[PDB]
This record gives sequence, structure tokens and C-alpha cells, in this order.
Amino acid sequence: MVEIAINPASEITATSAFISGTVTKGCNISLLYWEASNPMHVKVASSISKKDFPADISATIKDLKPHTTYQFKVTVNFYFSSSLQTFKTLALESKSTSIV
Repeated sequence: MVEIAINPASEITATSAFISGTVTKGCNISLLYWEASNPMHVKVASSISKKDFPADISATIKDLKPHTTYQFKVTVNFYFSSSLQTFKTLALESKSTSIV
């Protein structure tokens, strides 16, 4: 009886990513993210209580492990889960300035 839209992650860096979703048709909405190898170690990008539908939830999750695969979903009222989206962080990278 509820519809959830989840978007692929954008603005992905070595240690951060931007995840978003939308609920279209007092209820809780949460962005839940975790690294692929540890779906138990699950963190919360955002928690909002909108009674107003449709609803947009966004969060720029920081402090991520470089070069690591993460997954995130959107959960409504703690039991109604949407589908998964998958992304992987970048590794650390520098400004190499060679001399020739």
C-alpha cells in the first residue's frame, strides 16, 4: 500500500556519497546504508517523520571506507523496505606532477 522510488548514488568520492529516494503514494521514512560485506553493520543516512506525501529524503553520507562496496535502501515505518541500490566508493588519489 506504499510506493518507494530509490535513485542510484551520485557525487561519489573516496569517502562520501549522495543517496536519495522518494515516497510517492505520522509515518517514518529512513535511508539505510551499509557496506556490502556487512549488511548487519547498518547505519542511517536520514530519518524523517513526514505525514505529507509525496516525500523526498536525501542525505550526503560521509566518512565512508575508500574503495569499498556499499548498499543502501529506503525503509518506511521500519518494516516496509524498497529495493536495493549499489555503489562503490573511490580509492584515494593524488595530483601526480612528474618532471621530464
